[PDB]
Amino acid sequence: NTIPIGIALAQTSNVALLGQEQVAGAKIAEKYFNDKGGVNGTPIKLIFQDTAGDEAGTINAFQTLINKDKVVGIVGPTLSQQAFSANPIAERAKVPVVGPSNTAKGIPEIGDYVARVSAPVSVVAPNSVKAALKQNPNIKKVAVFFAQNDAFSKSETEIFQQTVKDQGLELVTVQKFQTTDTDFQSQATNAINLKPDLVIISGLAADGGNLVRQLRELGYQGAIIGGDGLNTSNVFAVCKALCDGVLIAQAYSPEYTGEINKAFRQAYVDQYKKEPPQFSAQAFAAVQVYVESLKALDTKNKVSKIQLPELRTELNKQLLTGKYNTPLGEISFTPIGEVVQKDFYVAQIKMEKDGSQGKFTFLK
Ligand SMILES: CC(C)[C@H](N)C(=O)O
Ligand SMILES: [Mg+2]
Repeated sequence: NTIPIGIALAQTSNVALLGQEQVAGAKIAEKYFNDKGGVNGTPIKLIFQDTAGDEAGTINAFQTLINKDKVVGIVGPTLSQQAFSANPIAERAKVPVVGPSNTAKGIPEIGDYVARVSAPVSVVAPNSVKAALKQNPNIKKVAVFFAQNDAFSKSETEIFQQTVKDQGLELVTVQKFQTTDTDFQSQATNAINLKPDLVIISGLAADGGNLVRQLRELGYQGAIIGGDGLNTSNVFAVCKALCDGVLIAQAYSPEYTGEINKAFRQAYVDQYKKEPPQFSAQAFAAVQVYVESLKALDTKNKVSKIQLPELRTELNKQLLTGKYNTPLGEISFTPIGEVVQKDFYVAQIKMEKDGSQGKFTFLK
C-alpha cells in the first residue's frame, strides 16, 4: 500500500525544456522521502501524467490524476499559462494543487485548493535589474521584449517595466513576440536601432534562447536579462557562446546551507554532475510539502481510514498551516496559498569560449 501523489508537468513539447528539471527534482524527492519511511511508514507513490505544452493537455492530465489515479493532491503544472486554465478543475473537485514554478500574479487567488512554493514575479524579477545596474551603473536606455501569448511572460514583463521606471531608466521600446516564434529579426533590429544599454526578455526557453542569440548576431553588445523562462541550462544549446553574460534572477541557491539543501544538492550533483537548478529545487519542495503535511495529518487522523474526498480536503487544510525547511529555505503559506520566502539571488550565464559548455555563476 502506498499514497498516490500526482505529478502533472510538461514532459513533452518545448515546455519540457522547463519541465524536465522539475521531473528530476520530484524524483529525487520521492527517493529522499521514501528512504525516510514515506508517511509514517507508508511509502508515497508519485504518479506522473504528462501535460504536454498546452491547456487542454493540462486539463486532461489533472482529470486523469483526479479520477483514474485517485491522487490525494497534485504537484503542477509547469506553466502559469496552463495553471489558469486547469487549476480551476482541481479547485472545483476539491483536490489540492501545489504549483512548483507558477510565478504569474494571481495563481494562489485561483482558489482555496491552489498553493505555490514559487515566489512570484513581483519579488523575483526586480533583483536582476538591480544586478545589471550594479555591473553597469551607466545603463540609461532599456529595451524590453515579451511573449504576448504566455500568461507568465505578460505578468513578468509588467514587473520588469515598472522596475525600469522606478530605477529612473528610459524604456525605449517594448517588443512583442510569440513563444512559438524562432525568428526575431525585426523586433531585435528595431530595438537595436534605439541604442539600448540593457535588454530584458520575458519568454520561455527555446524562444528566449533564440532571441538572445539573434540580438548578439545583429550586433547588440549591451547587457541582457532573461526572465524565469530562460532559467535553464537548456538555453545553452540555443545561444551557445552568445548566451554568455545573461543575468537571471533566482529563487534558489545551491550554496544555501540548509541541511536538506545539502542532502538534495549532494544527491543532485552525484547524479547529474552539475549544480541543481531552481526548477529542480522547487519541484522537490512541492513534494516535500505534501509528504510533511501527510505525516502531520496522519499523526492526528490516520490517513488509511479517511475516504478520499475528505482526505483531499484535510490534506489541503493541513498543508496551508505548515512550516517547511526546504531546499528553497524556510517557507510557509499565507491563508490563500501564497508562498512566504525570504531570500533571492541573481546568477549570470558563463559560457566556455567554444560555446559547448557553460554554467550559472551566482552573484554575491
Ligand atoms: C518559467 C515558467 C515556469 C514561469 N515561472 C511560469 O510561471 O510559467
Ligand atoms: Mg489559494
